[PDB]
Amino acid sequence: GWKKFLWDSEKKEFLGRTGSSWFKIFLFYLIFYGCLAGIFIGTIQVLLLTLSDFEPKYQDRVAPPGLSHAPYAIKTEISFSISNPKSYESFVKSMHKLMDLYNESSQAGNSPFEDCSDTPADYIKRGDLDDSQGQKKACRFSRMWLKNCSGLDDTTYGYAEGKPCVVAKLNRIIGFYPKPLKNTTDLPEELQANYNQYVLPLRCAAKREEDREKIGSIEYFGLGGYAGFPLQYYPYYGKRLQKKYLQPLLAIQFTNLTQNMELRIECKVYGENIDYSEKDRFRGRFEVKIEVKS
Amino acid sequence: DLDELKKEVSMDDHKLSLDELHNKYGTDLTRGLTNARAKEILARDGPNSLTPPPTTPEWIKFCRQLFGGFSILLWIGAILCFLAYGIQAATEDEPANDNLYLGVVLSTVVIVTGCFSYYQEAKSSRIMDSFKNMVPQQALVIRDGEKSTINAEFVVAGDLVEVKGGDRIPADLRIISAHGCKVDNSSLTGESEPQTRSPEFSSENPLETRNIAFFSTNCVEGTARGVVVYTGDRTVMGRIATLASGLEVGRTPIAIEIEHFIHIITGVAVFLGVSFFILSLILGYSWLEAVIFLIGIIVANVPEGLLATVTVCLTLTAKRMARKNCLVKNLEAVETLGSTSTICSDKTGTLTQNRMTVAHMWFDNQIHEADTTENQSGAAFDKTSATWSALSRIAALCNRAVFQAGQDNVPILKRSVAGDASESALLKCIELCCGSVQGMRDRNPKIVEIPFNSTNKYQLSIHENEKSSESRYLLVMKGAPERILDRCSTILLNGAEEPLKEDMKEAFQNAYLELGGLGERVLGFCHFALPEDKYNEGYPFDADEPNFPTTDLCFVGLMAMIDPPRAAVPDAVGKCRSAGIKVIMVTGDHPITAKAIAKGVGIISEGNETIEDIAARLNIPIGQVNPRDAKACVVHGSDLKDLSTEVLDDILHYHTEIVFARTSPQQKLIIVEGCQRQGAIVAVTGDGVNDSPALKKADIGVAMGISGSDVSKQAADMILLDDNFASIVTGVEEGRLIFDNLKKSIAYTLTSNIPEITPFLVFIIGNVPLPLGTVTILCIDLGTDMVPAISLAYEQAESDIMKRQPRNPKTDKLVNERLISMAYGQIGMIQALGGFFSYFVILAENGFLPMDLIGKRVRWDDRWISDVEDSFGQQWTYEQRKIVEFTCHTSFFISIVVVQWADLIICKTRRNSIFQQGMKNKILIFGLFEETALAAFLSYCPGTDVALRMYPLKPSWWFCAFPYSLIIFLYDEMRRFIIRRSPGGWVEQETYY
Ligand SMILES: C=C(/C=C\C[C@@H](O)[C@@H](O)[C@H](O)C/C=C/C=C\[C@@H](O)C[C@@H]1O[C@H](C[C@@H](O)[C@H](O)C[C@H]2O[C@H]([C@H](O)[C@H](O)CC[C@H](O)/C=C/[C@H](C)[C@@H](O)C[C@]3(O)O[C@H](C[C@@H](O)CCCCCCC[C@@]45C[C@@H](C)C[C@@](C)(O4)[C@@H](C[C@@H](C)CCCCC[C@@H](O)[C@H](O)[C@H](O)[C@@H](O)[C@H](O)[C@H]4O[C@H](C[C@H](O)[C@H](O)/C(C)=C/[C@H](O)C[C@@H](C)[C@H](O)C(=O)N/C=C/C(=O)NCCCO)[C@H](O)[C@@H](O)[C@@H]4O)O5)[C@H](O)[C@@H](O)[C@H]3O)C[C@@H](O)[C@@H]2O)[C@@H](O)[C@H](O)[C@H]1O)CC[C@H](O)[C@@H](O)[C@H](O)[C@H](C)C[C@H]1O[C@H](/C=C\[C@@H](O)[C@H](O)C[C@@H]2C[C@@H]3C[C@H](O2)[C@@H](CC[C@H]2O[C@H](CN)C[C@H]2O)O3)[C@@H](O)[C@H](O)[C@H]1O
Ligand SMILES: *[C@@H]1O[C@H](CO[C@@H]2O[C@@H](C)[C@@H](O)[C@@H](O)[C@@H]2O)[C@@H](O[C@@H]2O[C@H](CO)[C@@H](O[C@@H]3O[C@H](CO[C@H]4O[C@H](CO)[C@@H](O)[C@H](O)[C@@H]4O)[C@@H](O)[C@H](O[C@H]4O[C@H](CO)[C@@H](O)[C@H](O)[C@@H]4O)[C@@H]3O)[C@H](O)[C@H]2NC(C)=O)[C@H](O)[C@H]1NC(C)=O
Ligand SMILES: CCCCCCCC/C=C\CCCCCCCC(=O)OC[C@H](COP(=O)(O)OCC[N+](C)(C)C)OC(=O)CCCCCCC/C=C\CCCCCCCC
Ligand SMILES: CCCCCCCC/C=C\CCCCCCCC(=O)OC[C@H](COP(=O)(O)OCC[N+](C)(C)C)OC(=O)CCCCCCC/C=C\CCCCCCCC
Ligand SMILES: CCCCCCCC/C=C\CCCCCCCC(=O)OC[C@H](COP(=O)(O)OCC[N+](C)(C)C)OC(=O)CCCCCCC/C=C\CCCCCCCC
Ligand SMILES: CCCCCCCC/C=C\CCCCCCCC(=O)OC[C@H](COP(=O)(O)OCC[N+](C)(C)C)OC(=O)CCCCCCC/C=C\CCCCCCCC
Ligand SMILES: CCCCCCCC/C=C\CCCCCCCC(=O)OC[C@H](COP(=O)(O)OCC[N+](C)(C)C)OC(=O)CCCCCCC/C=C\CCCCCCCC
Ligand SMILES: CCCCCCCC/C=C\CCCCCCCC(=O)OC[C@H](COP(=O)(O)OCC[N+](C)(C)C)OC(=O)CCCCCCC/C=C\CCCCCCCC
Ligand SMILES: *[C@@H]1O[C@H](CO)[C@@H](O[C@@H]2O[C@H](CO)[C@@H](O)[C@H](O)[C@H]2NC(C)=O)[C@H](O)[C@H]1NC(C)=O
Ligand SMILES: CC(C)CCC[C@@H](C)[C@H]1CC[C@H]2[C@@H]3CC=C4C[C@@H](O)CC[C@]4(C)[C@H]3CC[C@]12C
Ligand SMILES: [Mg+2]
Ligand SMILES: [Mg+2]
Repeated sequence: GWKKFLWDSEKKEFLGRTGSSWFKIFLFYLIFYGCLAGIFIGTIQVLLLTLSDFEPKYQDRVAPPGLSHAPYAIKTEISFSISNPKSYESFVKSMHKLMDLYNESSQAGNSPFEDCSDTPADYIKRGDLDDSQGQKKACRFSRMWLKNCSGLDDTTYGYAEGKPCVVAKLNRIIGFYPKPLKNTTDLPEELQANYNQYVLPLRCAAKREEDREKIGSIEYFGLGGYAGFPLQYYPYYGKRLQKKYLQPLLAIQFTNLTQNMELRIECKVYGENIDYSEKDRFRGRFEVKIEVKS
Repeated sequence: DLDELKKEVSMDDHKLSLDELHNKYGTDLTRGLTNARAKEILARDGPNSLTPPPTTPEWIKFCRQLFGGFSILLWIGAILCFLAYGIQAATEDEPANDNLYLGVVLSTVVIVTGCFSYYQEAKSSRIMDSFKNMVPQQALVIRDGEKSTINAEFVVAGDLVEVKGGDRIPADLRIISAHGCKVDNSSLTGESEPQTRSPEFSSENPLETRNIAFFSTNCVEGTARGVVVYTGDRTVMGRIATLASGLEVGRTPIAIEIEHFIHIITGVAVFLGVSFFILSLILGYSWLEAVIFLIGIIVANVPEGLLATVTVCLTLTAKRMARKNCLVKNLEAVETLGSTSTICSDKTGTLTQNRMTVAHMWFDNQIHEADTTENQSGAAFDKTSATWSALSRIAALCNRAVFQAGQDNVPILKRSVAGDASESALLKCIELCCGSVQGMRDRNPKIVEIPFNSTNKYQLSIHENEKSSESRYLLVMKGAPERILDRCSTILLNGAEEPLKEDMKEAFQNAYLELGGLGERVLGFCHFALPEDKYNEGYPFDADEPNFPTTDLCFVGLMAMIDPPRAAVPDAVGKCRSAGIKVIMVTGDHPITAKAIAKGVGIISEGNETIEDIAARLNIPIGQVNPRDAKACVVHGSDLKDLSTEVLDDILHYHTEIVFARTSPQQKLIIVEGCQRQGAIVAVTGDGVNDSPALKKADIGVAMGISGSDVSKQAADMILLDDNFASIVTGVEEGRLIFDNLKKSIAYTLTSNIPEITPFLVFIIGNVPLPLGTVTILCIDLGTDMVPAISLAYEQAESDIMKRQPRNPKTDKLVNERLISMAYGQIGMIQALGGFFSYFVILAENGFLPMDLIGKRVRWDDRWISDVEDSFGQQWTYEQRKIVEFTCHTSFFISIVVVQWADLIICKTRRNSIFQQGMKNKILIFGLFEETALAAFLSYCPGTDVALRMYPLKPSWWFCAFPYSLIIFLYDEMRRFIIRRSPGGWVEQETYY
């Protein structure tokens, strides 16, 4: 049994069959699997032909847009000691990774970065979503616009003396036009002042009513000095038609933050085609837990 | 409980005297024992009652079923699942729950299967109890010289016991004085006729001597006395029942096929794991994560619906059997009949009816045959001659037995008749084709009768003649044909009378040897008209002197009789032989009768010959002929006692038609074992207590329901509540039919495996988002698959099943490599490719092309990356990409159902084509329809994305699996085509299950 089913020497069999059997079976499986592979490949090529290169066929799963942030906090918590320098390194490395893409050296020449209004403006349509007029042109976004959080003056960006910054960003969507709320009698309290139509407002607050007092002065930095995103950087034409495209950014400094205590800060964008979700805590708004323990 | 001392053949103290007997146990032959002494012994050794069986509680029989079949594979699966939930729970407060569900589900599949199998085994036990009836009985013992009737449980060894025709022998007695006493030794020894019990000794074998009465036997006619020699469990049938209880069950064939199935399934589990272990190490992973990967692949190779599907499969065939009155106590004993290849049967009570019936009749120099079948479905014997009428008058008058009061309801053959078995058989035949004997008897008043004499060897009587024109006297007499032949000189031919010349005397001799050679007992009937001139109507013929002419009578004709076989016995034996089943007769009856019944039922085909037959046909000694020229052999029990193991092997190896006669119960077991030592399945069919040890050791015991004993009924596995023998043929057919279907259902439930594990393998090796979730596999594993798999049992035959030879156990298994090559190798592969197609389509239509998916898993699963760029440059949050992955799981599950359509159709038939067999199975059609309705329901009901996580699909995605299905259908169709045109070719020895 044990030995014979492994190798007998009269019928010259190994495991059960002879050499010609193992060959017939191996050849059959090779031809069979080869045909299977060729069929799967053909059915995948016709799929590459069905879709378009400048536009995803379905855009219903990404609307409205989200709201991400740098730094990269795990569990949405930013906790660091003002003494130990090896505490906020994981944060700075991220912040830096994000801002390192807005370097002026990258934005140079006429293409594909054209100079746009230094003050918020309206939309800009560079035609349709075609290859007719080549690669489109995107507006330039300078680092310096963000005044105290730019890594150009205080590389750390604030984490060094108990005053952190948070660079907020709106998720890039193809053909998405941001629509801010109008001046009618119905509008939140906050939004009334500085109604710059061409600016999409972003405003942070405290999750709980108690924490209000423990949160100090939220100082927003942005294009034109407003707390929002200029409508001129829209819409987005997609990677293929707009490589080297930069999305606006908004810096937020949480000055006067109480020491040794977990503070829940919820930031929220406002606008018509903006809707929040009780399940996705990053759709339109975002939450951050800050605790500058020193 | 020494078995070797119980396996030995019975010994005794029969060859003794009445003085030696009374001197050994202590007892007055004329006064019996004293009451004080009787109680001293009653308390000294125990009541004369057999021990009750070893009982068992119901929670016990439920634990047995919980730790059985493959409930072990699943018990560990459950334990492992809850272990992972424990560790995952105490390690993090946010762990996935694919394990608390996977475990409660797995566990339910085991608890539910146990409840169903249980309910079945209890259903059969209740109907088994409603048959165990026990009306108390009491014996007649003589103590201090007085007769008293005491409970059967108070009889001891030594007292005097008297019996009377109609009562039961209480314990093993030693007859001391008898008065024409006869006993029925059919259940214990197997003797169809009543053996007379005489105080004298006759044979060295205790079962053959007449000076010993036995336990559970009954005294038919006469009265007798005797000293109790054996009492309680120490009796003959007590040692036999003790042997039955102290034997094993065996191991069913179906249980061995399932065990081999688990063997292969685990083989492939450790193979896929050690291989993906070396492969993962070749890719850069550490030893802890790689070890956990080997665990997940082994757990995926577990068919959970295979247990519930197999259980329901087996359960369906048992109901078809219960509709025709064939009840099985266990659940797997339903398949053993189909795999049987050697049926060992019993004669008395199983092959026969254990009741005497008039078989052949002689009259008008012509043999006439009568119907000897239970339901009277045959040929009449021409009731138009006057001779037959005179015969009816002779037998109906010269007979003293009468039906038992109150039988006006039962049929003419099954009613109770008080008297000998010969007068009863004659009374039944006359009452059958001559109407009411009670009026035939009152129509002619019996004047004087001279009872049967040991010297006269005849029974005669005179009665008045009902002829209103003839007031003479009629005289009738019956007896042995030789004695009656010496008392006649005329013959009633066609009505008229004729002389007894040697021509008809020789025709009578040949008729006597014809009915005698048939194993039947013949009797002669004659009558005569007494002259009213020499014996007027007033003269009284007192039974003292020669008042009737002994000679010069008128012989009318002979009347034979014998116990006939059951209606469907010859046809069933022929059907079994046609299917290649060796029929071997094993009975404890006289060989002269066993050989005749064997030739009459088909065991000894007409034409075959024994060594003695050849020696008789040639007129030479028996030691000269060669035993190889004899196909059939009659092995006597006395000779069987002195035979080696090899000799029995040669007896079964060289003789095709074997008949074991005069074999004791202990010997019956040796014969069954002699059949099994060589490699095959055995089915023993019996009824009495002598059959108890044979039914237990046989692969499957078949006990009679009405004519069977309680011990053999409790030790058997299948019961025939209607005592019909054709059920055996039905069983051997169903046993095969339900086998080929299990093959189909297993290949079906195994094909769906591959498309269930490949996604995870490409996930860990290729780094792509998870294609098939766990709650979806559960939905296919216990949803879609089941109804269809259950329906595959209702498939009819393809070719004649009652025409192929029995399956070889050492080579044709239930799950071979030819199946694995199909399910795991060819069909499952195509199904997996179709699933991966619908997947890529869903992700490409929303934005993730196939080039950007490789290498994304690490960031696709991060809960803190709210900006994942797709092939077009769009930014997707975490929950948004997860919704798409879930919709890909829903479409993957639907693709599985689509390919399962063609798999259920190619699994419907093994060889034949669909355009031949046909889609006449309504259950399969219902399975497909329900299988589709369930998938649509799980994908479009409000609230599934919160409970089960299945999102709605767009109508264009449901058509991504259709081409793969069509291809599966075309491939399997051409596969089944080359097998038909090319028998024995590559496609057959490579893909023919
Ligand atoms: C509960 C479960 C298990 C895990 C659950 C898990 O999740 C959770 O419970 C968590 O655990 C919770 C536990 C928490 C525990 C504690 C926490 O509370 C507490 C917290 O934990 C936190 C951490 C936590 O956050 C963590 O992160 C959690 C995660 O953990 C896992 C991590 O990833 C990872 O493990 C981290 C662990 C740790 O880091 C590991 C350390 C190492 C061990 C070790 O190194 C460390 C260290 O050294 O150990 C030392 C101790 C030593 O004595 C030990 C002795 C070492 C022995 C050495 C011999 C090795 C060995 C062994 C031989 C046999 C073979 C051999 C080859 O290797 C041979 C070779 C020799 C010669 C090698 C010799 C090397 C010597 C090495 C040693 O000496 C030491 O390393 C050395 O001493 C070191 O000190 C030293 O530094 C050394 O460094 C170097 C050494 C190297 O590094 C090393 O050697 C390397 C690299 C080896 C490499 O392999 C080599 C390669 C390169 C390669 O060779 C190579 O070159 N190839 C080159 C190829 C090449 O060129 N090719 C060129 C090509 C040219 O063509 C150096 O070289 C050396 O010299 C040097 O010496 O010898 C000592 O202590 C220290 O030293 C220590 O540091 C991962 C998880 O566990 C967990 O998430 C902490 O941060 C925190 O602080 C703490 O508080 C059950 C699982 C479930 O059942 C299952 O469902 C599961 O859930 C899924 C599977 C999940 C998956 O799927 C998910 C999604 C869905 C799933 O859920 C679905 O369910 C899937 C399902 C599954 C199935 C199927 C299907 O789908 C579905 C269907 C089923 C249903 O359907 C069915 C029907 N069909 C029915 C039903 O069944 O069910 C996914 O979401 C999942 O992600 C996914 O996974
Ligand atoms: C985008 O801009 C980044 C900053 O650009 C600088 O400022 C702008 C406004 C211009 O003036 C431009 O010309 C400037 O360079 C740019 O990153 C910068 O890259 C340089 C080159 O590697 C880095 O200089 C090196 O500094 C280290 C020590 O750095 C310390 O501070 C940083 C934070 O600033 C920490 O992250 C580090 O851990 C350290 O604590 C020096 O050790 C290193 O020495 C090398 O050079 C000296 C000569 O000076 C040689 O003797 C040595 O052998 C070494 O070769 C460099 O001096 C600079 O730190 C870095 N800035 C930041 C903030 O990280 C970035 O690369 C640009 N990206 C793109 C895509 O254009
Ligand atoms: C990300 C990638 C995805 C990966 C997915 C992988 C999915 C896995 C799919 C299939 C699993 C395959 C595992 C092997 C299955 C073999 C089946 C097997 O073991 O069944 C058992 C049979 C017994 O059958 P029986 O009942 O008739 O025995 C009767 C014996 N009596 C009667 C004498 C007692 O035993 C036998 O067949 C004998 C054993 C033969 C073993 C052959 C091993 C071949 C395995 C790999 C070959 C690879 C080579 C590749 C290179 C080719 C050259 C180019
Ligand atoms: C591009 C898409 C790819 C899809 C691939 C998957 C396909 C799988 C699904 C369906 C495949 C259908 C195959 C059709 C086969 C028809 C065969 C047939 O017709 O053979 C004729 C038989 C033979 O008769 P005979 O000569 O033996 O009779 C003797 C009568 N005597 C005895 C009286 C003389 O006749 C009979 O069987 C009797 C009549 C039976 C009539 C059956 C009609 C029902 C057929 C299919 C049901 C639909 C299932 C749909 C599932 C989707 C759910 C949403
Ligand atoms: C011959 C015999 C024929 C018999 C045929 C019988 C067929 C029976 C056919 C239909 C009955 C099915 C059960 C009905 C379930 C109704 C559930 C329902 O009406 O839910 C409505 C609400 C949804 O509300 P919303 O939109 O505001 O939620 C917003 C949630 N946000 C916003 C957080 C995402 O539900 C919720 O909230 C909570 C959802 C609760 C989940 C219940 C689903 C049950 C799960 C598995 C059982 C299915 C097993 C398959 C059985 C197959 C049998 C053939
Ligand atoms: C004969 C043919 C049979 C065909 C039937 C198909 C067989 C099915 C086989 C396996 C499927 C069972 C798997 C059980 C899954 C339970 C999932 C569960 O517990 O998820 C927990 C979720 C929590 O979700 P979250 O964290 O996102 O909530 C966030 C809420 N925030 C954010 C608003 C706070 O809670 C909820 O969904 C709340 C609603 C609870 C819904 C319970 C539904 C139970 C469904 C089936 C169990 C009964 C099946 C028995 C039939 C066996 C057939 C053999
Ligand atoms: C034995 C195997 C049986 C297999 C049966 C499979 C049945 C499949 C059932 C339905 C197919 C899916 C429905 C397709 C719907 C696509 C909708 C769509 O949006 O489509 C658009 C694309 C064209 O995009 P474009 O970029 O070129 O436009 C350029 C426009 N400009 C020039 C203005 C720039 O359309 C396309 O790709 C269309 C290309 C589709 C080619 C596949 C043909 C499939 C073959 C037969 C279908 C079954 C019908 C006959 C039934 C027989 C029953 C026995
Ligand atoms: C998306 C999924 C797509 C899947 C499509 C799959 C298509 C691939 C189908 C078949 C390709 C495999 C062909 C392999 C040919 C080499 C095999 C070989 O070397 O074989 C040698 C033998 C000759 O040796 P012997 O028997 O004389 O020696 C006796 C030796 N002793 C004793 C061992 C028996 O060959 C023979 O017997 C002849 C047997 C040849 C095998 C016929 C199998 C045909 C099966 C399917 C074709 C139908 C495709 C329909 C698709 C429609 C698409 C719409
Ligand atoms: C920043 O917060 C501090 C409190 O932490 C404010 O200063 C306090 O003002 C109260 C009077 O309202 C004094 O009693 C405390 O002594 C002050 N504390 C300190 C540390 O100065 C301060 O006004 C806040 N400034 C801003 C711009 O929000
Ligand atoms: C019935 C079976 C055997 C036919 C299988 C046909 C195979 C060989 C055919 C079907 C579709 C074909 C592919 C279709 C498109 C392309 C893209 C091109 O830039 C390179 C060749 C490539 C990749 C083809 C290679 C060959 C291919 C995979
Ligand atoms: Mg019997
Ligand atoms: Mg048994």
